[PDB]
Amino acid sequence: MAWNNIVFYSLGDVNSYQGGNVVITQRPQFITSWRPGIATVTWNQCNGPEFADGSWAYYREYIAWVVFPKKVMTKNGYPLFIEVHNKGSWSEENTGDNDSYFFLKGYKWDQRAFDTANLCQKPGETTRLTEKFDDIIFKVALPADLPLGDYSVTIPYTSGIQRHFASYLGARFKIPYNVAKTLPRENEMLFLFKNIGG
Ligand SMILES: COc1ccc(O[C@@H]2O[C@H](CO)[C@H](O[C@H]3O[C@H](CO)[C@H](O)[C@H](O)[C@H]3O)[C@H](O)[C@H]2O)cc1
Repeated sequence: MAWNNIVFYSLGDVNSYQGGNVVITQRPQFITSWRPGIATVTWNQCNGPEFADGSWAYYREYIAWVVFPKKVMTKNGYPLFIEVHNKGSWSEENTGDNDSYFFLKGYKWDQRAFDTANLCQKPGETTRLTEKFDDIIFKVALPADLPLGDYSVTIPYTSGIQRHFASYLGARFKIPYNVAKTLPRENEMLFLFKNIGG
C-alpha cells in the first residue's frame, strides 16, 4: 500500500535586534534571519518504512515554515502589534488567522531519492538543517498609552522544515495551520527599544 511519512524539524536559534530610541508614532523594524543549524523533531505523522538503506526509491517534498505572532505582550502588560514589512519570496498563507502569521516555502517536491536516510525521526531526535532561506522584516506598532522607558521584548516563534517522504511520485502534504501554530516556539527574537514618548 502507498505510504507517507512527514516530519517537522524545529530550529531553536536565539537572536536580538535593536530598535533604539523611538517616538510613539514610529513603526520600528526588526529583521528575522534564517540561520542553518541543528533542528529537533517536534512533530511527525508516519505510516511507511522507518528508513531507506540506499537501494530503493522514495520521493521527497520539503516545505520550510515560519509561524510568527501578530501581537506580543510586553512584561508590563501592553500589546505590541506586529506587521509584515518585507517577506521576500515567502508564501504568506492563512491570512485570516487573528493570532499568527504563516510563512511557507515549498522548495523540493517529487524528488526521487535512493540513499540511506531515516524516514521518520521521532520527537526529540535531531538533524542538521543546511538550508538557508530569506530574511523576513517586521515592523511594530506601539499603543499610544505605552509607558515611557526601556523595552526588551522576547518574541518566541516557530521555524523549521517539514520533510515529507512518500512511496510515489506526486505526493503532497501540508501540516494543518492549526497544528503548525501549536508547535513549540523554539526560536526567540529579543527586540530592544526605548519609548521616548510622543
Ligand atoms: C509537476 O508540476 C508541478 C507544478 C506546480 C508545482 O508547484 C509547486 O508545488 C510544491 C509542492 O510541494 C510547492 O508548493 C508548496 O509550497 C507552497 C509555498 O511555497 C504552497 O504552500 C503550496 O500550497 C505547497 O504545496 C511549490 O512551492 C510549488 O511551486 C509542483 C509541480
